[PDB]
Amino acid sequence: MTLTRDSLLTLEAYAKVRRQEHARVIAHKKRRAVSIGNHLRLLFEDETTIRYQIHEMLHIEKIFDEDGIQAELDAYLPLVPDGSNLKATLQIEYENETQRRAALARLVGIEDRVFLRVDDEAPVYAIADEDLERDTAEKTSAVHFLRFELGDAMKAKLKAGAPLSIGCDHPHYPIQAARIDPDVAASLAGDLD
Amino acid sequence: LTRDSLLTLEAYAKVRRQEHARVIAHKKRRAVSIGNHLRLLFEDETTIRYQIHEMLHIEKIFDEDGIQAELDAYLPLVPDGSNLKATLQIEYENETQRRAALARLVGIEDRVFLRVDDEAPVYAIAVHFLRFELGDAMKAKLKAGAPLSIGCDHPHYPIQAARIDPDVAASLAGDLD
Ligand SMILES: [Cl-]
Repeated sequence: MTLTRDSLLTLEAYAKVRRQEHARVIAHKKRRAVSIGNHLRLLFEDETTIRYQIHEMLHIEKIFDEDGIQAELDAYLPLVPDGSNLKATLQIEYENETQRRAALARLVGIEDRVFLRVDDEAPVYAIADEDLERDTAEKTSAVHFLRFELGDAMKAKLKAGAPLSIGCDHPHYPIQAARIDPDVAASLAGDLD
Repeated sequence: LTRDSLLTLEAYAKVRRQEHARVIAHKKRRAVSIGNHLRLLFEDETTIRYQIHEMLHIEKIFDEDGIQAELDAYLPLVPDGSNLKATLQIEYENETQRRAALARLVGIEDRVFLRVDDEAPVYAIAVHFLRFELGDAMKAKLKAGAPLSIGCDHPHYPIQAARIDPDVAASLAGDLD
């Protein structure tokens, strides 16, 4: 997939199905979500997850003009897998403002230290926040957009059902590479061409 | 806000619950919204002292260099006598939408302006914060209770100047020497 303005429901048509969509997409995300320790969450993004977010943004902001719709499509384009990469939203979650505030400082650069490993191939580190200019990218955020680029040997093994593991080697958030749910890895394999 | 004025970890820990309550109350006279997605907090010695103590507490910092570092980090946010200083937050219904908005909002800080009565607007100058430098005429009018308005003329976030609640404006005037 890519998505275009014609891929989207109007505000009226979405509002009619919104509650049903919240449930449909929650169910879908069971095949797309991974936790990394107690405070990091990754959602691997696909047509379903991205279309929903766009619908949600348009609904809440009440956006129905053509340039405004297009601007949300273009804002969410970073999440679209392209054939050779998995895309994920990383969220850092802490119980309170002071805790979160302290964590975000301590965890600076964590979005660059999350890695995947398909079977025994070389690990692949996320490339984060390429949609943000250098200065914006340097400001911390509880939310990052990640890209994991996979080569041919990794694509073959993943589609063949090999184990997929995720880790982090940030000094303040060391997570030993651990196998992802095979049902989730199977869903991810389908994103790749 | 001096070095000798900070509380030890032990002393702050004793007052922390009460201080939270007191600062939440205080921030009600300091916070201003610009449209639906921008939230400013006008900083003063009360909000900045609270922030320092919170970070010393949470990270358990009791070494001199570390304590002095936290102070150095926040001391720039304390108004200097002829100025107002605010921290800006961008806020959406959830955090993923906020992140999806950030690229469009680049440069928003430079486009936030205040206007004291019918004086010229003052644009913010870009721990990040917004610094609004007031001229003597503006300082006097504000102190004397004139209207204070705030807006934004960023191309992705055009918000017409709106008057700030008079109780908040009164608090801000007290920052001025
Ligand atoms: Cl002050």
